[PDB]
Amino acid sequence: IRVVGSEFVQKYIGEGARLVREVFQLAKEKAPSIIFIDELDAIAARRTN
Amino acid sequence: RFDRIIEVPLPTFEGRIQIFKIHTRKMKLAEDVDFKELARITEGASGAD
Amino acid sequence: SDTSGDREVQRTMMQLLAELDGFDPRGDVKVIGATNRIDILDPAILRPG
Amino acid sequence: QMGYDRAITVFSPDGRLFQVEYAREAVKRGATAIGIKCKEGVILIADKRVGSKLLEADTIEKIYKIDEHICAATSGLVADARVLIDRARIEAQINRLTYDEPITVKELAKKICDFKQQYTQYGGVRPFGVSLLIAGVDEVPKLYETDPSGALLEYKATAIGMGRNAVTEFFEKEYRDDLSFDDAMVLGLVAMGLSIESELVPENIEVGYVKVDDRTFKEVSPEELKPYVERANERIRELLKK
Amino acid sequence: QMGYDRAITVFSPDGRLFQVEYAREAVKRGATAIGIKCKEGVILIADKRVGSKLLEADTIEKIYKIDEHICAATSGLVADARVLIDRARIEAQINRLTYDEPITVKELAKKICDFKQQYTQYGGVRPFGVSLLIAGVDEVPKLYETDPSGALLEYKATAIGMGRNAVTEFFEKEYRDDLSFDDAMVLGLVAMGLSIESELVPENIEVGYVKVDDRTFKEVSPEELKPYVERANERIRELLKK
Amino acid sequence: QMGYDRAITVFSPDGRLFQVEYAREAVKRGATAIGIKCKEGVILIADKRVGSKLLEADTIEKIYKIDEHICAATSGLVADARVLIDRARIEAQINRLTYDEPITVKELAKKICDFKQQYTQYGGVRPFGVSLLIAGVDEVPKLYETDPSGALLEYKATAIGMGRNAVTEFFEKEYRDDLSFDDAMVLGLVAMGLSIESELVPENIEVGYVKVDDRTFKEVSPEELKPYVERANERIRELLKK
Amino acid sequence: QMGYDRAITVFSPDGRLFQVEYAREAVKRGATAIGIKCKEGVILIADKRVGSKLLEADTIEKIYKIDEHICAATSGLVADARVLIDRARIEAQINRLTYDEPITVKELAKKICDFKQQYTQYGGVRPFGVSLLIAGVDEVPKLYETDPSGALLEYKATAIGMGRNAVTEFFEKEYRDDLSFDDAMVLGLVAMGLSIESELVPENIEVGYVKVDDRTFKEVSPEELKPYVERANERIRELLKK
Amino acid sequence: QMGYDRAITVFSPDGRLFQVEYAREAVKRGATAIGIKCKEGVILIADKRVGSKLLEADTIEKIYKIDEHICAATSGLVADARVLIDRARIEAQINRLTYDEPITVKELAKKICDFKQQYTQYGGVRPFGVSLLIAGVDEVPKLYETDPSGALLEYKATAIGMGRNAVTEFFEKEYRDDLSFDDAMVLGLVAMGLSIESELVPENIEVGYVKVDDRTFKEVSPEELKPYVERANERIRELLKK
Amino acid sequence: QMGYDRAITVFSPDGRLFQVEYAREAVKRGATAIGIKCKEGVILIADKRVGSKLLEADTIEKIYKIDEHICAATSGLVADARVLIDRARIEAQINRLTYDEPITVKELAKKICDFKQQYTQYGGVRPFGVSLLIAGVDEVPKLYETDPSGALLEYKATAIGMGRNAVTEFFEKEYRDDLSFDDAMVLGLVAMGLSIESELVPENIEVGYVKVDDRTFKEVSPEELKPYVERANERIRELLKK
Amino acid sequence: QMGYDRAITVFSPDGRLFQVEYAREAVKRGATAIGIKCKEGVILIADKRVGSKLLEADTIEKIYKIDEHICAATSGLVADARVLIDRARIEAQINRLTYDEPITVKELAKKICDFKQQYTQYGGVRPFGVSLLIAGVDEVPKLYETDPSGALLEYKATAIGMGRNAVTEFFEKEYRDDLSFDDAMVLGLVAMGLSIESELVPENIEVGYVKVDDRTFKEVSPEELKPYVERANERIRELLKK
Repeated sequence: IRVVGSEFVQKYIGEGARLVREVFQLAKEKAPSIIFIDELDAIAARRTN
Repeated sequence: RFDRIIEVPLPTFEGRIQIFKIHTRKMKLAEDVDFKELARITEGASGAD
Repeated sequence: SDTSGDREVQRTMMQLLAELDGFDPRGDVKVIGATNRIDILDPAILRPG
Repeated sequence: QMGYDRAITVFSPDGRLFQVEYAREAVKRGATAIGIKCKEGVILIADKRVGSKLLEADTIEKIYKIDEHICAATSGLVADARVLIDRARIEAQINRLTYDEPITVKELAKKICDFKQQYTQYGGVRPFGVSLLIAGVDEVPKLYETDPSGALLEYKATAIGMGRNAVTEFFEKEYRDDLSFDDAMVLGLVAMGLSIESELVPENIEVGYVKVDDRTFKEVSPEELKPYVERANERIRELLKK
Repeated sequence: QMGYDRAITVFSPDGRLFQVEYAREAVKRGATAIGIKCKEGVILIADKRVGSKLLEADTIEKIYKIDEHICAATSGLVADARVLIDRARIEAQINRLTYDEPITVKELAKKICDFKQQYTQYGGVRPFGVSLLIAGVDEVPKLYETDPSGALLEYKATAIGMGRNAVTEFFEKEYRDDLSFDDAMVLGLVAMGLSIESELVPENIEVGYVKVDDRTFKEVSPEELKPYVERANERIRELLKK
Repeated sequence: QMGYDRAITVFSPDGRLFQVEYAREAVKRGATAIGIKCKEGVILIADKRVGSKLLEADTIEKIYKIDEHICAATSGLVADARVLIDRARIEAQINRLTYDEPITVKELAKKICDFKQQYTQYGGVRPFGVSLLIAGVDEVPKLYETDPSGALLEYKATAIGMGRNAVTEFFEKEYRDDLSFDDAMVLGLVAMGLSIESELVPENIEVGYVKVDDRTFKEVSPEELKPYVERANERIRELLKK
Repeated sequence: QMGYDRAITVFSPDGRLFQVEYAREAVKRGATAIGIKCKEGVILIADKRVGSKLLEADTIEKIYKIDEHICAATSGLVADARVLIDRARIEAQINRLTYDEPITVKELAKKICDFKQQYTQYGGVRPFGVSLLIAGVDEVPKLYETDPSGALLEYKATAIGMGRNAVTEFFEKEYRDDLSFDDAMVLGLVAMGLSIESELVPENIEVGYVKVDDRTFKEVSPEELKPYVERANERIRELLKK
Repeated sequence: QMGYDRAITVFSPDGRLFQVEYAREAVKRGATAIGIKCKEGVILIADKRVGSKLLEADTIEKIYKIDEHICAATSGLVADARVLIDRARIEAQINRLTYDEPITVKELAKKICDFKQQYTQYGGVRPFGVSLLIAGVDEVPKLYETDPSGALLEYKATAIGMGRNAVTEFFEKEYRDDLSFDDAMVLGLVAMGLSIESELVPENIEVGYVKVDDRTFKEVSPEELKPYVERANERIRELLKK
Repeated sequence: QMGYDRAITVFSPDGRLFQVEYAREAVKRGATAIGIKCKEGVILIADKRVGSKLLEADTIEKIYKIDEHICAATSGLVADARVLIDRARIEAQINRLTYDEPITVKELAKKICDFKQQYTQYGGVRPFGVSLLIAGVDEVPKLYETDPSGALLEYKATAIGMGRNAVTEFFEKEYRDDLSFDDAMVLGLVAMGLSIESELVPENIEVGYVKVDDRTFKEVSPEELKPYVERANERIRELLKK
Repeated sequence: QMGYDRAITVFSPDGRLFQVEYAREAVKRGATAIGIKCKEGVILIADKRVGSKLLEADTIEKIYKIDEHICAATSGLVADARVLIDRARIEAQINRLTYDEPITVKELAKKICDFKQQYTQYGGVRPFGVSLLIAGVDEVPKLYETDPSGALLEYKATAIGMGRNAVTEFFEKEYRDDLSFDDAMVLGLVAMGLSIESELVPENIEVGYVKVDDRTFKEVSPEELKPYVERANERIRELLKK
């Protein structure tokens, strides 16, 4: 399952989360399953103070 | 697509004198109305005003 | 989805993509196209697949 | 670009000071002052016009001698001008004190800019938000523009303030490098009238000048402005009413 | 919102210091003070309806002596006013000291403007939120306004404080330049009465004035105030009616 | 936000300085003190009741002798009081050093006021959150109150501190300029008595005065104090029926 | 968050310098010390419980000689104590030089209060977060508490630090102003036990005193303090049963 | 980024002083100044086109004479340029005062680099956001580039500013260190030609050079300059078709 | 703590100063250094271990001679420590200058605490981020610890640094006051062995001491070192079998 | 983390200072400089590789002479170097002034790290962010790394710049305490070639050295580099076949 990374994050958010739960659900329902998750640099973050 | 890009900005001092002329036509009487002094006072106004 | 508007657009979006893949490993129906702005939209047509 | 423009010390990420840019919009919140330099000396005219007749215009000054052969006009705060012109007067006199020779127009503008430069480095101080036009005749007429950045530019005709853009549009067309006193005074008056959008009266213009063949500052009197103001007004009306 | 009102060192990109414009609005929360210039003297009228009954008659009492031909009213921070009014006395006596000449009003106002600009340019300190009316007779009667910024303006009738906007309009109609001492004195009283929205009595103003002939500060006595009050109240009554 | 209140070098958008405006309320947090003027001199009364059994009944003091013929009260921080009155005393004795003349009641409060004005303009330091009441007889009695800004207001009877609201209402009806020394003294004790909601005891309150015959500061032992407190207390019982 | 505890110069809206009540808390967290004023002398008792036994059991010091007739005990940072005591000891020795007089407890108190108020007022340097107890006999026994802001409060008996609260209630009941030297000492030792919730040991207390008839400072030696402790343990145990 | 580029007192994770490098970006935005060294001397070529035609086209100017064998051209602010070049002049005469030798190019570049670094290292003040080319022949041809950083890089052909990109790339191919005096001159003109993306006119450029044979700065007049401009132009048109 | 840790001028709501607590953590970044006092002298053992075999083990050293009978060790910054201890040499010498006396170890500790305290008060500067161990003999052995705040604690078996936590634990159990110079020497080598969690050799550790019989500083040559470590090793192995 | 790298005065929660760590990141960012010590001298080699063939082959310069037998070479900001080495030279001369002795590498290192630390301490100045490897012969060869922190460390052989890690992993294997002088300088060419990963010519490295046997600093020419350069290259080629 190829999960797009562009679609992840918005300027105010809710749909970006929908696609995580969705492919998570789909993966369980149909195990074995390999969810390619590009890209962990549009949802990876660093902290700030 | 919309080939001539026409600025109609807020009318000039002369251009305002002419707008008062359009009005005067449908108005009845006036002889001491000085159109120019009217334009001068009404600096940066449009036809509607 | 919000049902009438979204389901139709989502469906037709898929139906486009599906068709262009499945009649070409090699030329049969060559598919040509265009888009005005491709960064105002999230990947669908801008997928490498 | 927030926070890199809220300091003086801080260059933009783009590189340029945008603080100084903003002290240069502060000029334009003043009133136009135009100088035009001619083959015969140098003429400085300024908008003496003020917001009510409670204020007397004549006393509101816009245009000062700095030496007896250099005059300057301001645009920007009145407040900052008082200091700068008292600096400029001190500096010309300081030149005559250790040399006995009246200051070069270039050198007065320079020294003014250097003063201003120092007040635009340090973080605990606000730079001089004004600009002067420095116009004199040393041996040759010069007509300088000091900038609140602290930069200097020589001109053949120039403006500062709100009227800056229009006056440029006027002299691009009508200046020539062979004009007489008389032509220059007319052209300097016409250019201002477009800016304020109004026909001139000597109770709203101030004109001072320094001639090559004299080299003493003089102010064109309300009486003696009149023949020029007839000629200037006719052109101003012809442009501002088609 | 912006760093532009949050420092006094930063010009807005609008080319305005908002700190100076909030020092500006420090003056308007002071009680009214009005100045009237006549050709026969120059007249400063100032509130003394300030406070309760638990407060003295002569409670501030704004029209402090600066020199022997110079008085000045104030509006703004009563604190910051005292130091500027004190600095005004010293600067005046300095003029007397270093030259032996009576203090030019024009130069005194210039010298307050430069002193107030030290606190404007520097950011480690703050410029006073007081407007003073510098008036006196050095050789001819004069009336100026010195701003929080420390900017020189010539006036011939003005107001400062909360009464200001009303009084500007009143003089745009009433003020004249063909004006006698008694009439002037009556006229400005008229104007004060609009400000306080109420009739005058000689116990809620102090009026100082500087004559030409005499060339000295004198305070008007309550008994002496009284006829001027009576004449003035006629117009107050009419104009606070619709 | 709002404020524009983290420095004094930044004016708030209302034309105030919040920093000075919070320091005027820091007086109200402090102990009450009451001033009352009569024509046989001016009595200054200060609350010496602070603490309970853990604190000594004599806590310093709060009604300091500043000069020989001048005393002042304090309200606001105990800490800020300590330093201000050191300087005040120095200045009062310094006037005699250089002139050999009694310092004027009006002028000593002015020079106290100038020290805090200084602290209103420099940003490196906070203004003192303290108010002194300046009571004396220069040769007629005068009562002033000094403010955290460095503001100066002439009073004739006043309260400061906790009792700020209370005593003003109380003096609207009660106060008059023909009370005797004794009726006025007693009226001062009632007024503190409303402030604290309690009957007084001469052992935990300190009273000083400068009379007109003497023109010299004196202080009232608790033994002398008893009859006044007694006359005062009847009216305080009358208050606390409501 | 606040921004009023960013710095001292910033008052809160509450009319409070928020950063100096936080210097106040600095005192509370440190170990306790009690001064007990009688008419037969003054007693000073202060912590030595501190650390374990990897420390010296005669770790130095809470009981500082200031002069030979004045002693002090501290809570808060003993960094800030180390410098504050250095300045206090020198401040006192200056008085003896330029007057040849022992300084009085009260006059000393004013000078160190003034010293603390310098850092309190300035913004570029933090205040002290330490309290000082100054107990002496100058010519009568006298006891002050010096606050971190430089404020002066005279006590009958006082403690500061951790155990303050326990002492306040305890002394509220038993302490009298007419106590003996023996009584007052034993009692403050009872009080010191309660503060740390344990029996005393003479290795966990350092104790000094200034006597009326001796006029000298002397520190009570561990085994000369031991019979006092021994009669005090009885009471401490009695009160820790409950 | 953020914050590692908004202050002078930081360092980024990369370890770059972006504050200094955005004052290198202020050089970078206007305008081309070229140095080209040869075995017969060193030639410093610079723009003299600035703005419209209302500014004079034979002054303002980048090439200041600094000594009688030293010249520099500038890029970046006109405000930094005047103060810095005056300083450079002074530094040249400091070596002459104290040693009575002509200054060397190496030592001068060392001094004006330290001048700039002093401001860099300190906080609360920006560095001069200018770059120069220091060209001279003492007894050895030298061409240097001094950075807004306070750094020193030796060159034999360079350009700073807007033209940097084009002129590095031209000189990557063309340059050989075996040029003649003439060959270097045309080649440097050809190079400035490409940078503004136009054919060069002798009336918008200035050339200075310091010869090996004479060992003087000589300042090249528009008349002598023009022959070399004719030789370059053929080159320039060929390479703007390519 | 979150905005009250961005400067040293702050106090936190805990009563703690988090900027000083972060400086104390600087000390634990560096290595352990341990001191012991026994009745025959005081013992200083410094870690001298190299982090790479390309270093030379004679500059990560802690031991510094300060007087002919006072040495001290360090943990914290290296940088801060060398300046801190060059000062402590100057203070010690400065006492010899004016008294002709070598400095008591108690007095020297009090002086350098007071020096470190001025770096904590000022907001222009960060504290010294170091703690010291000052070990000397004045007449009888003394061992004191400085904290990075400038506070003073007398100790009698002690450590600072990372291994401090384990050395405390170690001397809790093991250390008694019945130990000889030799017996105390071995215990400090064992306390260093615990903390690095391996066996020692005498080229990664350095011993200095001050004895009371010799009343001098000596430094233990590598030659005199081997037997102490050889005994220690016997016992360091036992804790690596727990 | 943000706000523990916005000041140099702010210690982080970990005891680290991320500013100072970012100044060490500045040293790694730059060009490489390697120092090698042997018993017959200490040989110091620095990268002379240029960005273009438009830069003069020797760019001024990578190895300074500080004393007569003391050199240092550079890695990190080249800006900071100018002032930092200038200061270092004056100090090496000052010791010759005041003792008439060549300074020792300890004490020159010491002055310079003390000078560093002072500007790490202050928040109004940021420290030098360059590391120099100071080499010289005292009684024995010495090689020191002065860190941007303000720490000195002595090395047997070392590296700094971008190539640092590569040359620390290299000398761990190869470096021994038997290396000859000629084989030492060669071993440092091998190192140098590893860092840039390109072969060496004598036109992209600069070697000076310090001989014991001469007891003087000498500067090795390219001509006299040539044999050493070929020898090292055979080995450089083998490391790039691995």
